[PDB]
Amino acid sequence: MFIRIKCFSKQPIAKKVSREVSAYLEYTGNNTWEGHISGQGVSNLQTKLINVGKGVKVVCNYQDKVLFAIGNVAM
Amino acid sequence: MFIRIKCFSKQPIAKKVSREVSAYLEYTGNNTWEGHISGQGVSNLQTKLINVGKGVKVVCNYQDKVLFAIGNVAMSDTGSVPKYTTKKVYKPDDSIFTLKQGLVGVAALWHDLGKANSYFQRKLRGECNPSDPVRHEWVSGVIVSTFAKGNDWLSDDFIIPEVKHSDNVFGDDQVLNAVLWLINTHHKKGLVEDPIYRATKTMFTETLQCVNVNGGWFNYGDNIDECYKIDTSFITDTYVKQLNRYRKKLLATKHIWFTLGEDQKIAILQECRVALMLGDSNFSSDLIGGDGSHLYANLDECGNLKQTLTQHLLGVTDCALKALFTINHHKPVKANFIPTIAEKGEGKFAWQNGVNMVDSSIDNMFCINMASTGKGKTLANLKLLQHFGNVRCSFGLGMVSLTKQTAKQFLDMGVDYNSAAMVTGFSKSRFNLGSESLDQDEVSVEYWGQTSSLSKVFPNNNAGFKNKKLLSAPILVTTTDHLVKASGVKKGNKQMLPYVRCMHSDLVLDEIDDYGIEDMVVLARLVYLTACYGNKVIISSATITPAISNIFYEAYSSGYKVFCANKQTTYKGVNVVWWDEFGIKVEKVTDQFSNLNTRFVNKRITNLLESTPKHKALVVDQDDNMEAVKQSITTLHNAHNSGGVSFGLIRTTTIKDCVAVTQELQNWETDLSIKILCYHSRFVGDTKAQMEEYLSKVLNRKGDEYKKFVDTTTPTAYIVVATPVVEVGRDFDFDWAIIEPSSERSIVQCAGRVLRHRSSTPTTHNIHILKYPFKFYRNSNICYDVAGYESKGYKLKSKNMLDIYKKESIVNSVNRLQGDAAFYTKSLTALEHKVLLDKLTTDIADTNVFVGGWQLTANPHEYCKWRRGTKNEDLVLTDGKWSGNVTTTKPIQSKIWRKWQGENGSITVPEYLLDKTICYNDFYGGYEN
Amino acid sequence: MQKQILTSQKRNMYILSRCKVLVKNGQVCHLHEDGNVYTVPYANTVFIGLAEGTSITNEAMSMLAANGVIVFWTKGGGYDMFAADIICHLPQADYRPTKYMQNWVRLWLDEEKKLSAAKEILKMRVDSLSTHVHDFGVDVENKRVSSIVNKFDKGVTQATSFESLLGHEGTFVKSLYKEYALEYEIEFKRDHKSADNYNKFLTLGNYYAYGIARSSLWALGIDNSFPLLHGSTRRGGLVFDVADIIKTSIILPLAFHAADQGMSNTEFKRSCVAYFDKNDILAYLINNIKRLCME
Amino acid sequence: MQKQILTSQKRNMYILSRCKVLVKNGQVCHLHEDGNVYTVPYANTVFIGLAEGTSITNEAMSMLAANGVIVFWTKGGGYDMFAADIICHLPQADYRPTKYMQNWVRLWLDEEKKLSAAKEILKMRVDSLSTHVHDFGVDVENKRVSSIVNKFDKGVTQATSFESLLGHEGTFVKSLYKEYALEYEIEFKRDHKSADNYNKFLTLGNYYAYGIARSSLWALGIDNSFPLLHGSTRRGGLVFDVADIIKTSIILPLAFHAADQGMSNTEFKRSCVAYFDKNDILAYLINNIKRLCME
Amino acid sequence: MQKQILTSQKRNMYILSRCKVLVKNGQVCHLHEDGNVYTVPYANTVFIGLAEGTSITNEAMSMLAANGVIVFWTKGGGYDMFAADIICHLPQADYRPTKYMQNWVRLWLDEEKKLSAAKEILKMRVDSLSTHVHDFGVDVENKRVSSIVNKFDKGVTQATSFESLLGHEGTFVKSLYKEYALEYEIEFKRDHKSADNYNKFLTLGNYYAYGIARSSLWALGIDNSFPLLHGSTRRGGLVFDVADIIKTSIILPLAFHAADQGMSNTEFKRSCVAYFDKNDILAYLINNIKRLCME
DNA sequence: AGCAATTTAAATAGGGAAGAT
DNA sequence: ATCTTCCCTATTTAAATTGCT
Ligand SMILES: [Mn+2]
Ligand SMILES: [Mn+2]
Repeated sequence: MFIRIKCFSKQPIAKKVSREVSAYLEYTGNNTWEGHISGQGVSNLQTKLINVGKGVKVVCNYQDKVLFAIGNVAM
Repeated sequence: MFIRIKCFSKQPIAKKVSREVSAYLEYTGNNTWEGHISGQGVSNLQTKLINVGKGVKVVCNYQDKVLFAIGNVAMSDTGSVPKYTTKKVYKPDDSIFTLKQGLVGVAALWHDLGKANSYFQRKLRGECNPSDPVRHEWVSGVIVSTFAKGNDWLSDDFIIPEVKHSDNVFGDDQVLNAVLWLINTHHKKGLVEDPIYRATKTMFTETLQCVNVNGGWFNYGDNIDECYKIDTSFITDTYVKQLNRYRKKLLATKHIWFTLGEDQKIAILQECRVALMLGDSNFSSDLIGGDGSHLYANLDECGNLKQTLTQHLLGVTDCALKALFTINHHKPVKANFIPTIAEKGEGKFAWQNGVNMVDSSIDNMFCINMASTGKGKTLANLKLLQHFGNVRCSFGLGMVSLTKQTAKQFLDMGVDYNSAAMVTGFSKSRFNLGSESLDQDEVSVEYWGQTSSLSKVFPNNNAGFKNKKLLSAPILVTTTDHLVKASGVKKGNKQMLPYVRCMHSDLVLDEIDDYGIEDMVVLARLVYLTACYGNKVIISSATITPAISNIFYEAYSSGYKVFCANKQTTYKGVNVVWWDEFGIKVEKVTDQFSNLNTRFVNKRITNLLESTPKHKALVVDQDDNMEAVKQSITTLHNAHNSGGVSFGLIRTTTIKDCVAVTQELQNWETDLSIKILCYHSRFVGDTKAQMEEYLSKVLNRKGDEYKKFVDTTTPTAYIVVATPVVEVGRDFDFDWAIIEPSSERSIVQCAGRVLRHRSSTPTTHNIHILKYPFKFYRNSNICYDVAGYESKGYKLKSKNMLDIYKKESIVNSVNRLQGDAAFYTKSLTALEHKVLLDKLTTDIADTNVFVGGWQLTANPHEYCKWRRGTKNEDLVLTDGKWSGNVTTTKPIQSKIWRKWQGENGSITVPEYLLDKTICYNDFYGGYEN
Repeated sequence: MQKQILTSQKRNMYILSRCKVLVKNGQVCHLHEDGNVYTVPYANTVFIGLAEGTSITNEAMSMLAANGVIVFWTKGGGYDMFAADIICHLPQADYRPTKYMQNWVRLWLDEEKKLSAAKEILKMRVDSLSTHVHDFGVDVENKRVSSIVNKFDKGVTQATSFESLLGHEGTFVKSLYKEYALEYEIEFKRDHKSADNYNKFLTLGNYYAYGIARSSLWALGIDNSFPLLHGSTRRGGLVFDVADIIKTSIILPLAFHAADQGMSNTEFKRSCVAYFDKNDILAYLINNIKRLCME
Repeated sequence: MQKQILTSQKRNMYILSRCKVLVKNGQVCHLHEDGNVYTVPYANTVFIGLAEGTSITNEAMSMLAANGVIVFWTKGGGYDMFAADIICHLPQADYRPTKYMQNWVRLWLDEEKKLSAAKEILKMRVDSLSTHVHDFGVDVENKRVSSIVNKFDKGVTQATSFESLLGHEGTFVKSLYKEYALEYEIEFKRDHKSADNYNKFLTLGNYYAYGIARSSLWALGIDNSFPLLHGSTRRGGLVFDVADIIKTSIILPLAFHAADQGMSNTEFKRSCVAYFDKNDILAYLINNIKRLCME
Repeated sequence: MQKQILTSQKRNMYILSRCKVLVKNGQVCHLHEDGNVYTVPYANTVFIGLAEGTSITNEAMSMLAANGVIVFWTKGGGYDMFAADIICHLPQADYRPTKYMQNWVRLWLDEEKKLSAAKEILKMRVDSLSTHVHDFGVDVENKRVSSIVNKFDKGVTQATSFESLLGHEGTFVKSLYKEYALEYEIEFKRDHKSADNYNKFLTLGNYYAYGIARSSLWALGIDNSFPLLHGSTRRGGLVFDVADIIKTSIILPLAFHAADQGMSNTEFKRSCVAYFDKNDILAYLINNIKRLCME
């Protein structure tokens, strides 16, 4: 399953969210990751992206359907 | 075509490039765009992304390969988009870069010590002759040599001593000698007239001790005592500390200098000299304004006193240091990933998949592309360059029109002007008429491109249009004379631009056999210099002689030895890639190149021989070549014609020979309908160009479009009498050729002008070789020296072509490919091979190819002159009125098929024929009447 | 100035919905009410349709028309039943090539040459079918489609008028609508006003092929007031005549697949960009209409 | 602001600037710069124009097109239009090219009406010269200018071929150029590449003439691919042929006055559109094209 | 601490070349010798590899091992025919499932059981061919490939000694490698010290299949130090059976396709990721050793 | 050697005002 | 009105240093 994470956060909440999601996907770049990961591993990524704290800014794109959007996402 | 563009930029240079990149692609967020666009859309996006200003940080990916990278963005080595890049990555025993820094800094603070004499002061103020008796570089060298003989020159206080006139300033200390040669040759190299010295001197200092003041510096010599009385006003704060820090830098690094080899020392000192002229011309170009008086170096355009010598020396030092830093630490701008190259070749281009047998990660490569004509050699060269990654190359080609042809191939296949730069440095007035909008041709000079970071260290921000196209080109499709000056020049700073060009770019030299022997020597010098910095040389010549292929490999091997021992890496050998239309072979060759090369040559010969013979040549028995031409024209029209219409090429040697054959054939009474053209090189701009375009469109036989450019309805003999201008760079297809013999490569090339486009085999004979050259009736001692490798040192015992050539022979590249040194006095092919191994030998000599020790001198640029021709004055036609002793005449109007008139332009007349009237004519250009 | 991209080589197409289109730092961008400003590649855009709740400034039209982007609106006569006036502004500030108008009107005025040209454009329907095949739907080579294509060609060969032509259209389109519907296991009645996806995706693809057809027309200079098909239900002009070349080959299979494979409007829109640029349908229609006018 | 342009007889080409056009209380209005709303009567206007600083919305677009009020996007001034759709006979009831368009096509086709219409366009160009009398320019009733006028009249009336008409048209145009050069004390030779005031002012005035002729050709549905004098391969040659009528009568004296007083380009634009509004130059071109095409 | 991601659904896949592998600010990354720091997704990485000029640190290796990423070092081959020695750090701090090792031991110690497992694993490559069929290269179900795998199955069925298995192994490898050579029209000889792209792509795929095989064996706790196939030529461990189950099905056609299309090594890395991810070759190998262990 | 705290500073985004068309 | 340029405005990222394990 091929997903894409886009981050639009602020430092140091950007620093820590980049630290956390860069453990799961390849860094395609400019605070945007893309890679292959199972959907229940995607749920694991969701679970510890929620627990990582507030002000956090993550959107997902499985194909292009928004698999999960965290925060008041601009899109 | 689906691309993705990412931005690394700070500033609002992440903003005003965003307008243009958001005009062409959709925004995927986070300063990343991604979408579908055409290749012309890629070209437009490149052109308006680069022109928008400096600091654009753009990486484009087509599928997963990088399309382009704007700027010096590191981007991708393996993965793409790094995190933060800060400082202090490797920090090695750099050694030789510290050596070049110390040499350039020590010499550049001493390069203009010799302007302090009173003669240079009154020269700048203007009360004496502006030409010095002894040049100031030699006076500064005398200063440094006297200071070194007196005090310890590496760790002492400076103080300029009382200096006298010294004939030689070169001693034994290798490093001092390096500093002295950098000081003395910061404007021009010393020239050695001595024959014994030119015969014997090989080493670094052992040749440098023969560089005296009489080699150009000692102009006239009557005011020597004033030229050596010197003031010592340089002793200031910043000059003394700069001299001390650079001298101690040299002191600390000169321990690795003695561990270098001769080849290293020569190449490193060439780099140091190039950086020193770069810094000197960079500081001499700009106006600094301020001065501390009492001493001066340069003059402005108004002749006022500017650039005092202390700050002039300091400015030349820092500019040369910065030159060195940017030329030694540059990741150069490469071309786009052309997507029309990387797919499979189909049919007759199917051999171009040989790049899938070459390693893509080799640091060096020496391609010998022995593929035949019509197979797409230059496209295969671009494919081989793109197999290793992004392309950065200099396509150096002979002729303007062949560079135009390769540029048009590059344009219509996949390459735009953001990556390509066609350079022809004459500004010819050959324009395309008929329809400007419906042309789809005529590759021009714009180069939207991308300006490299090396332009800031050149004088006055490089130059205007031409040098920006030279230096900043990723792919430089150029005439070759913009590249052979990299090996060095007599006078001036014309070495630095092709030197810095060939430092960071590959070199692709196509059909090197058409060059002269000294031209090929300096081209292999360029190959050695290109290999000195790890770049890859692609040679593309089908009719290669083992001698040539060998000496080019040995030049590349010496260059790769320089590059291997320069980065302190053990030399594994050269990745030689033999290539033709039947296969490829990639071998790591450090020794035994000859047996592998001859085995590939024999395999290519066996792959050429079982194919059908396309050129059967008969040497005629008729002694007199005039009536031999007559009988051969009659025979090959009666045998080789397309329904009564035949095309013949009378290849002769020289111009008056061509007009003699033309004037005989025009007055020749026969039942054949002969229609005569003259196709030599002495023609006016208009007339010549017109012949070219007509001939290219009538001898095109891949289709039947020519039936409409000639009268093929009536049985007609269309005869073109031409000199060797037809056998080089012409895509012509004749039905048959009658060849006046001058050299065997002329025979092979004029065989390549017969059935070049068709595939029908001849039945009886399609080439009739003349019994003798026409110089036999003028000089029976030597007749093949004009357009041939016969000469005064290599004389054929017999001039009969029954004795020196086969009577019936299938003419192909096999006789040139094989290589025979025995029996050179009674066969043309072995005469050719002999000369080629006896001039392009593995020695250094003085006019040779391994030149070592002499690169320090001006000798390889004086005695080995690139495009060595005769005096050549130019009689110019101005609006129908000729300039010099020309006298227009009237041609015979017997059989002229096509005659184009000319009004402007110029004709190139040798000074020998300037004595008499060249008698220009509309049909045939120059003759003796 | 440069070549400025050939309009056959533009790949991006958009139909924006519920937004304010404007220029912000020289950018064609549509802003929604949530504060999101999405840019448009205006030098690579084929068309920008504007749905309900849309609005566009002057400068956005100024630098879309300078870049050759056709802007239409999906309301007014955009109910698609009458198909009278879909409000479609073209960039006529650029002075178009003229010769396609000349050969087009030479054949227009001549009614027999118009009839023959209509037959060629009716044969372009089955040509489109054969050229543009789909691997997620109806095989073109099965017995029903081959039989109905043969019936359509043998009917349009012996055709005499435009009233006879109007009828052949009824047959082809209606029965291709139906043949897909029976293979997609759906009782389907074509209705522009219907709510099911099989019709809303079809109307979205109708607007997309409208934009492709109108961009192909304007490219050559051809207008819309010169249609080849005249009939009572054929109000709309030449843009629908060009567009219904690629209903049953492109727009209808994509719409049926989308509805059956539960795509959303956004992904159907994208599937339409993917098919219109992968097979290069704009250059197909442009070259084929050059074949239509020619002499 | 709000600007009225009479075009044919009763319908008015409204030009709206710095305003937001939308639907208020069920009918099309626009909020202006001063924060005051202005409505538009549907009965008295057919052409409505959107100048600089202007945005329109989707339901306003739809209701304007459903009331027969067909909208175009123009650069500020009202005579530099870059975006519109094609005039039909009716906007909702049918889709047919206008009678004017069809008449033009037929006249262009048969060689005799094309030659007669070429003679007539030059007759009305001489009429335009006299009709639109300026104050700063040369006297049209002056003996030299009247001799040039009668030379052109004799040459057009006695000619039987188009290249003769091109030579005579060039002689007349550059003879008026020479006359205005003799007025304003300068060596004037017409070249587009020169950077002097007279040549570049005449060039941008000619571009304004091309814009207003393009609006006049669009407003009767006349397409941009049927030139009378210029060749068939000339892109947009009919715009140049119609703008020729007012190039030497209006654009040339205004441009020479503008280069004589030496004011800047925007106030030359306002002088050109003031002369267009005051004397109804677009309405003159509309009636000119009606009299040409109706014959 | 959650389910820690199971190994068979781990997806990322690298061999790092000319870069020192470190940890910045939380994540494992690699820093090349130009300043470029690329992050490694250690929670989803199956294996990393280390080529010449690479250097990994302690806490980076810890974050790979505690997450469960098997790490090897590519160089070490020094013979003329064999991929000699690859050094491989097993994450043993994660305590492994046990009874699969007990089952592997009870089949390893019994000689007739090891021979029986040797039999089924030799036809496992035969069924790998049948299941994993590429779109390019050869077709598996042609007459030549079916004839050679039928001769291979007939010979391995009647086999009774491990040296007969080694001989039949050699004829199988010669048969496949040469048939692929024939298809891709090249002359092929398997030398690990060759500059030809079909060879070093095969060694890169050797390293890739090595990493896949240790991740599959470590996911069930199986050591490399129990080779069920052994010999003088075949001395690498269990990795040289569970690695070359998937040469002639996955790697060797992919290596030949990558050496035929001829871009750089990175497309081959990404193609190995794509095929090991799309068909779930890691989970396929794990499930095959699963049905091996309990039978 | 990785990191953490914590400073320091360069830059990015936005809003208001004023000047153009 | 729309859009642009520029000035606040401070909010927001990247680097830099350095004990601590
Ligand atoms: Mn000097
Ligand atoms: Mn100097």
